Amino acid sequence: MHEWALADAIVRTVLDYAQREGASRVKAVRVVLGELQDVAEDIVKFAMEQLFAGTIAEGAEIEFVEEEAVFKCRNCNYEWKLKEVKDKFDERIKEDIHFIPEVVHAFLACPKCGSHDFEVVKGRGVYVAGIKIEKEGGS
Ligand SMILES: [Zn+2]
Repeated sequence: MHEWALADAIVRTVLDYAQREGASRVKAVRVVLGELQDVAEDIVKFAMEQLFAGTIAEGAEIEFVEEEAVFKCRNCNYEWKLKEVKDKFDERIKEDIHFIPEVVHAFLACPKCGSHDFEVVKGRGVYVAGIKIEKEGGS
């Protein structure tokens, strides 16, 4: 799922909610993207804006948030995050580190037990966390 299919799905999730809610405008959208995603975030925004043009979501502020990766070894059921550092990389300022998804696999091996054949619990998908809208009418 490249940036275009991603933006298309996100925009569809936003406009659908706005439709059933009877919204008159979409003010903001918060999107969470896993750190394992290889998509270029500015392209996803660029595509979202192009799909929002002429809709009630035109002008909506878009906020992207990173979701840390979390794995669960299906051999010892242990759960760890990349920053875990059971063995902390030479650089102790762990928050300081940024992994590259295309070559992250080498660092993936369960710390407490053996290694590999894990399950990705978080940090892989993309999802809309919140949508801010405006509505009119009532009494
Ligand atoms: Zn394990």
